[PDB]
Amino acid sequence: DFLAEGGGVXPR
Amino acid sequence: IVEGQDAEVGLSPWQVMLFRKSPQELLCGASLISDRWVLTAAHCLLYPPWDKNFTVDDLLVRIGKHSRTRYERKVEKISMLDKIYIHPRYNWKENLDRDIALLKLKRPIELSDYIHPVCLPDKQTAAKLLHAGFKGRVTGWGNRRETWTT
Amino acid sequence: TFGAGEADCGLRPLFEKKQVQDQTEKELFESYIEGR
Amino acid sequence: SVAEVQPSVLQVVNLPLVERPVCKASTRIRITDNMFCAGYKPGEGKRGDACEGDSGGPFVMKSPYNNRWYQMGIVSWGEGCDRDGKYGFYTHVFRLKKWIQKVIDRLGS
Repeated sequence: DFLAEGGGVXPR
Repeated sequence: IVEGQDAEVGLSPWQVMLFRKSPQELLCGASLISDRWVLTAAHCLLYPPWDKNFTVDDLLVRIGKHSRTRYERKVEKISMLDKIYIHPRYNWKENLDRDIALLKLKRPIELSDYIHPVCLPDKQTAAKLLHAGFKGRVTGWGNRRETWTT
Repeated sequence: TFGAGEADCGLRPLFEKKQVQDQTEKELFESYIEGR
Repeated sequence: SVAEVQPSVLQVVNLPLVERPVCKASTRIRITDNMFCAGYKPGEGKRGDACEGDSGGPFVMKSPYNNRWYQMGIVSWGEGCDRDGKYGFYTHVFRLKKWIQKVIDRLGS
């Protein structure tokens, strides 16, 4: 889980 | 981009702007790798975690741009997409592996002083250029700082 | 594959084609030599 | 029209390639050969990183042999923007190149 480890896809 | 500077005009003729028809907004960056093919990240189009699944009729591609905001009359070429190709082994859940997608334009764009395709590496160049320590160049209309703001 | 796919690619009309260098292109060259 | 944070005109930044071990040690994520990281180390004083909105954009290198610009990566991800000890990640174009060939050359290459 990318999101769980703080990973961040690049506009919010 | 953080700690960058304003680009000279025509600096990155391969710079493409992925934009949404409705509502209108900057979606991502991309690169023209020929007059008909555009390269970008698979997550720019498909990212279920954020409920993102853009199809061909949601996006426009704006080539030849410098300014993020205004419509640049003489230089800018807006285009539509014929096809969309997301890498079949793209992994958005675990690690964002194979984060690559190709955008096929309705019809070939017309190159200019402001619109020119970049080269894709080849074995020899990859081997010679890809070394820790060696610098590369990034360009974009992204945010200047981490967000707690707009 | 080998170098140029388009033969014209990566050669910017306003720079490499006009023998003009951009402001920070030097930063890239400098990190080069054969240092890695 | 424009403000501060979102730039008015295209931005540029030259970043150094970071060695694979350092990239791996920098994150808890399962990095892959299909991606590389770049950016200055904390012991370097120089700052600079890609940030939200720069996604999909190119990471290019100018060849000192022939003078062509090659696209080496695609702005993929990172953990915030420009935090010391952190590095921006980029898709590995040369490694995914065979797939690029196959689809452009009509599902065969």
